[PDB]
Amino acid sequence: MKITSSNFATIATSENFAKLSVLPKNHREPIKGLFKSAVEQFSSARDFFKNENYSKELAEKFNKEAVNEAVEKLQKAIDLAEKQGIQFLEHHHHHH
Amino acid sequence: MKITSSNFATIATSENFAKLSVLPKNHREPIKGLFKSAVEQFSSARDFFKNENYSKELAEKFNKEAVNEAVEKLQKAIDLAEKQGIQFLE
Repeated sequence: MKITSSNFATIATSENFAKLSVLPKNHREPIKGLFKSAVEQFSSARDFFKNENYSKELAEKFNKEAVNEAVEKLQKAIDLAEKQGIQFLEHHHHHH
Repeated sequence: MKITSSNFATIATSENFAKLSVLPKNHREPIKGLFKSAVEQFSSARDFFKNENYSKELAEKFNKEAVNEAVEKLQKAIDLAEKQGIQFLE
C-alpha cells in the first residue's frame, strides 16, 4: 500500500503492527523498529506548534518534513513486510 | 458485569468503547487506554498457537495468563467507567 500523510495514522495501527509477529526474529525486529520509529516521529511532528519559541512558519515546515520522513520509514517497513507475504489491513471508513 | 474468559468478547465492543468518548478527559483517557490495551492483549494471546517454535503446553499456558491479564484490565476499565455513569450491555 501507498503511505501518505493523510492515511498514515489509519494504517500504522497495533493490528498491522501485530501482523509482523510471524516473521523470523532476523526479519521481524528491524521491521518492527522502522514501524515504531515512524510512529514516534509522526506523533511528534506537530510539537513545535506548542513551542512558544518557534514561529508558525518553522513549526509548519518542520511538521511537514518530520511527517514526510515518518511516511518514508513506514513505507519502507510495509514494503519489506509485503515481500515476505504479509498483507496489512486497509482502513475501511464504514467500520469506524 | 464481572469479566470472565467467556464474557470478555461479549462486553469489550466498539459499542461499549463508543460510550466512553462522552467522558471528561481526566477520566476519559486512562479508561480508554486500559480498555484498548485489554482488547489488543486478548487478541494477541491467540497468536501463541501460530508460533511453531512454541510447545503446545507453553502456548496454552501463555494463552491463559495473557487472557487472564486482559480480563483484569477490562474489569477495572469497566469499574472505572461505571463509576462515571456508563451503562454497558450484558
